[PDB]
Amino acid sequence: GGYAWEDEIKRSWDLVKVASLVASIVEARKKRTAKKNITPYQRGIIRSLILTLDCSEAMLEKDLRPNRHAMIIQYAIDFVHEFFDQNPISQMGIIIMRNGLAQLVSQVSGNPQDHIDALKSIRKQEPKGNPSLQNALEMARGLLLPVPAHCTREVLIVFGSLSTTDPGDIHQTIDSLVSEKIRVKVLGLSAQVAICKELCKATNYGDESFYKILLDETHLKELFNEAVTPLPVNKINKGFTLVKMGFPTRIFEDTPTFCSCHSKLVYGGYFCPNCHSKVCSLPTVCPCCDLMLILSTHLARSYHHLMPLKTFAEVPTTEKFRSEDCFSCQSRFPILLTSSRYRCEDCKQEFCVDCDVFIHEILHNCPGCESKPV
Amino acid sequence: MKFYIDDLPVLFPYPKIYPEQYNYMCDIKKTLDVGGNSILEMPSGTGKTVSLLSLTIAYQMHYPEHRKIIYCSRTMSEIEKALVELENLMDYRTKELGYQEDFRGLGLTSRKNLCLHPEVSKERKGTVVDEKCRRMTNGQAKRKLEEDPEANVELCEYHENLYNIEVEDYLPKGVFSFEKLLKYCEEKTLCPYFIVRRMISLCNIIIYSYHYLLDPKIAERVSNEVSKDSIVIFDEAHNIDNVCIESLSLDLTTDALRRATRGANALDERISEVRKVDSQKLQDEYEKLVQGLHSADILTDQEEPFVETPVLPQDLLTEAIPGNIRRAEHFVSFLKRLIEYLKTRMKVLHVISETPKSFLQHLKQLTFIERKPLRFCSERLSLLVRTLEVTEVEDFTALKDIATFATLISTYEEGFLLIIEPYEIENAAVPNPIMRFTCLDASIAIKPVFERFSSVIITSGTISPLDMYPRMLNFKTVLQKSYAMTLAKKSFLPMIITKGSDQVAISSRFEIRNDPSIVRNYGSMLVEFAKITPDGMVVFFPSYLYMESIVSMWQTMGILDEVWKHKLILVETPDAQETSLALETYRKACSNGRGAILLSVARGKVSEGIDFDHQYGRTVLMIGIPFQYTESRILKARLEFMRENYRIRENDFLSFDAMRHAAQCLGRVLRGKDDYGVMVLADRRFSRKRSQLPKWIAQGLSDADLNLSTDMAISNTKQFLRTMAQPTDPKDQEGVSVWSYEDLIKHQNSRK
Ligand code: SF4
Ligand SMILES: [Zn+2]
Ligand SMILES: [Zn+2]
Ligand SMILES: [Zn+2]
Ligand SMILES: [Zn+2]
Repeated sequence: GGYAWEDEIKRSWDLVKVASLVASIVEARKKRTAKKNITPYQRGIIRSLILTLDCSEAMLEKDLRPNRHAMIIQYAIDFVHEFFDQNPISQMGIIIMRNGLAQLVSQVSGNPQDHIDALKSIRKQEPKGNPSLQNALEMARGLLLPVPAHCTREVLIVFGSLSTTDPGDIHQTIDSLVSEKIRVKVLGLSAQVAICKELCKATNYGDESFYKILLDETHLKELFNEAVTPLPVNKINKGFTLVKMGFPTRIFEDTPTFCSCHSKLVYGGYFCPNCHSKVCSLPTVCPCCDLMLILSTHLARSYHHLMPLKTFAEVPTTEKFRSEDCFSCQSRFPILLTSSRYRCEDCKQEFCVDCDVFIHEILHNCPGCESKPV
Repeated sequence: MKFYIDDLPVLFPYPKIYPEQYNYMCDIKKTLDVGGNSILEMPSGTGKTVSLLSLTIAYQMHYPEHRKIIYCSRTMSEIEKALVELENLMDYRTKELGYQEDFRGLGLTSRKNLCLHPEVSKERKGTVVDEKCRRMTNGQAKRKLEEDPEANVELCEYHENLYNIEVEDYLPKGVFSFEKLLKYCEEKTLCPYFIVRRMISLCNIIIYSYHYLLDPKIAERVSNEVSKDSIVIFDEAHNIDNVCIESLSLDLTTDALRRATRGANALDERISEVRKVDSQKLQDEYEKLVQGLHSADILTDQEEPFVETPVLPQDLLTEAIPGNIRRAEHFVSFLKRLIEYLKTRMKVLHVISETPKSFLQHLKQLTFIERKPLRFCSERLSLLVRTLEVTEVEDFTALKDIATFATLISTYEEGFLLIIEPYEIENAAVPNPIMRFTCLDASIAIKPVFERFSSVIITSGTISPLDMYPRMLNFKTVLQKSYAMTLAKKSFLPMIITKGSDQVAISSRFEIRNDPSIVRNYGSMLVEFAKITPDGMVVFFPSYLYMESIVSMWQTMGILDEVWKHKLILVETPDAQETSLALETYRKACSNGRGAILLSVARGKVSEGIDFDHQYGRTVLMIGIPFQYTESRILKARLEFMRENYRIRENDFLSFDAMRHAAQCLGRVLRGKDDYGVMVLADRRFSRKRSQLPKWIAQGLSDADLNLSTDMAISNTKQFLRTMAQPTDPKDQEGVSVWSYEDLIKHQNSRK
């Protein structure tokens, strides 16, 4: 019955004792394979999202620095800034779950600043109580009722608890959501929840990829970011129509004038082309004729979602190459036996690794393709 | 899919197939072709029932023999599950083959589960249901009605309506589950109980429980209808020894003997009343008895004996009645003095263990009852009761136990033992003597099955070790093997906790059940796991008494209050209906996301067939090894018998008996390879029992998890649950854990 002391000494120093360039590429080659599958899927550019955040006792855990509540709210502020930047003509609503009740903190509106203020205020209150998905879903269902049929009704839920207390039958609410064509995305924190999986599956035409559980703080930012892009529409769900909106013309007046939206004096504003009323900022629904007012820039922000740039396929080192320098940035390609050239099939022009990421992430037009004359 | 074996085309009802199922199916076919018995153990996470039905049903439909299939389960709930799986296959086969082939599949259960009579189906016990149904279907009412229409005796419309149609037209071709069978019979006013029983001989596959195959009381009638060359499947047979033992066991109490005397006096009074007015019936029965006819000859096929045969059919004497009990009055006197002898033997002051031979000798001394008349006691009583017009048999019910005791004790002498204890319950103010007739050898009840049938398949999810079962039950197997599931990513996390967060050893030993340190450690473990378990958490206790005591202590200590915050508490109860209601509520809470925790007994009704797949079962908390009660006369005698005969050590069998129940509960949480859960065995004694677990469970149990703590186990559970929630990469499992049709063909080509 001897103890571990008498056996031997650990001898930690014994543990430690004293192609690579190809490895760095094959990983790049494999990663390009994942993104090679890109098709012009139809997407609903006009969105109506109801952001539901969990603020309960389970959100007081110390898993995420400093705590789940602070980080989720902190990421929520980031989400609003990114969402409206890439979805200018969409609207957002914010709900929170506290004391087994759903609390409205932001009405559906197209003004990003209003949502930011509400989120910042929520950052102070200490979360407590039990969550209630049914209360949140019912409130989200009501908030999305006064929305046009051409918009995409979506609900993003950040769930942190493993249990839910509801006053009624959750399955009935799930059935109502499907009838109302609302789409629900759930970002869990700890583990899968049976009701959440059913909600995400039955509500998304059986797809099970809309219920995501993070594995670290780095992944959580990726999960939040992925929700900014518009969600592809289902084939059998047809709501095609024409929406009447106008393009106002900016003015520059010498004296201040009252705004028809806030009844506040503002120097400059955009004049509606249907009733001549002035609005401080865009894009917003005109306060008089209920006609959406937007600029041409807002529409152009969503063209890349309808005509995605086809992926760039690697070029094997067996074949010869056209030029020693990048077409767009003329960055000399290191010789390294492997190649770093990325070619666009449409124009067959070599691109460096740096541009390829930039062209497909910041820009949305291939420099070579535009230069090429038909 | 539709793949090919050496010469047998089999239609699988799914587009994909696991590697284990194909290997399992291949082995079963070889056993059937070569003939003999086999013991196949397959993980619970892989479809077993579908694989068995697919191959076996394909086997009969192709080969010229067209051998029938006999499926044996342990509970009625499993019968419905198999039938639903059975319906799935035939529906797929019908769609693929373009026609509904001639196939009949029915389940067999008691009247209580198949009685549609508005007044007879509202009983709380099956014995009363059988008596009432027999009264309306024995034929006495029909004969009396024919002679005199004015007779007030009633009939059963469901039973009567069957006579109009032929047996072959009772049900349409196909498979009829219990849910479907009741609906079809209700719409046409027919009796499902009589439909199935008269239709067993015409069923390609017949499904019933082990009691209908091992218990001689109900096995003889069903066994006579099934074929002799049929395929026999034993599903979930890891506790078949218990079923065999209880088939030939009996318990007698002072109340039973007291009630028996009342019945005996009533029979004597009834005989006198019949003698005065109608003596011809007695003479007619006596004349037939003198000739040498037995219950089979006199009784019509429509009626059944009052006392079910308690011994195997092969052990029944074929000679005439000895003569001492030939007449009604003489038999009553013979029956009465037998009861008196039993009563005086219950006045002992110490436990007495005696063999049947010694009991008979003492009986032959104090009184003058020989062995041979006792063997005919049950047979003679049924004839007497039949001829006495006993329409109400409430008083004579107690005499059935006495008749059973006489036949059992006078028939078997080896492998049986009689225990007389002055204290049925040691914690009682007044002694309550009890007499127990016990069967020690479990192979006696199963011996006829292994000889009558050529091929038998023994399959289960946690049948290990496979060598013990041939040792315990006297049979030999052509092949016995256990499969290891080829899962790409681990789906079940088996762990063993030997101490609490305080590092104090934890055990469920009965003598320290009321221990503040042990109770608190288990309660903290229960609370901590409920914090992280998403949907469902099942907890199994070694015994109901331990659960009752420990739960009460938790309530006083306030531990239950913390659990109530995160999950609803459902507790198994002695009442079967209440426990069933708890299961429905437990499942409802898991489905709706409220979260629930179920407290049950490892050797209870929940563990013997109820499965917690997917959300219902995510964490299994085994509180201690489910050891039996060591200080039990029944168990000690059985242990000695096995040690002397089969050379099985008492400790080894006790460990084997407890581990099989623990593993049984562990395997009720995985259905497919996408199901996941955490299995924690909370006892210091599980640490050295890793080799005793099923192979597929031992493989998943890592060395670092042999002895963990509550805090350490919780950390692993949190990490494991988080990992299992991530989207699985399809390429990691395309052809290593799940096979398509092309992948299966590759396997066949490579092997060949
Ligand atoms: S014949 Fe059938 S329905 Fe009628 S009492 Fe008997 S079991 Fe019940
Ligand atoms: Zn304004
Ligand atoms: Zn306007
Ligand atoms: Zn470049
Ligand atoms: Zn290009």
